[PDB]
Amino acid sequence: GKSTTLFSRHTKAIVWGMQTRAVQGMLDFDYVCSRDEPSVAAMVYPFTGDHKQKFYWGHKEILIP
Amino acid sequence: EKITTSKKPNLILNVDGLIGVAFVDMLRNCGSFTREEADEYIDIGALNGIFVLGRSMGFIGHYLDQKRLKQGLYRHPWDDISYVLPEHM
Repeated sequence: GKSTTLFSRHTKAIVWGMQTRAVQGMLDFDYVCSRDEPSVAAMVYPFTGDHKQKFYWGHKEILIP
Repeated sequence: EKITTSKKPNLILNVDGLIGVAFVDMLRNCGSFTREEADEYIDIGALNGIFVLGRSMGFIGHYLDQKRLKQGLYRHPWDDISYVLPEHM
């Protein structure tokens, strides 16, 4: 079954790839739309191990694996 | 120190000052050193060695931390350098 409500205010994603600029823009969008959590939970890049990237939730800094 | 803190409020003995004076105090003021043995260890530089063997712990701690947080290469971006090369040599 194909859904009819694709996105929501609780939609969580995994972005595939090293796209710090675009995921920075997406977390910027999650902040400016007054959301509670980031839309991005994790990133998947096969050429690098598991670490944490720092991001801006407004002024505060968070870590995304 | 009592004289200098009247000049400015900050002006306190550093820990890099206090270990120097307290270690010369230890050397030439406890036993076991004459004043040509205690002053020879100061003229040679055995007070460099205290700071070096201390700061090796913090350096290896920084090394293990930078490996464990798994950070890649640092590059020092070009808006911190301000190249000042001559005109045409």
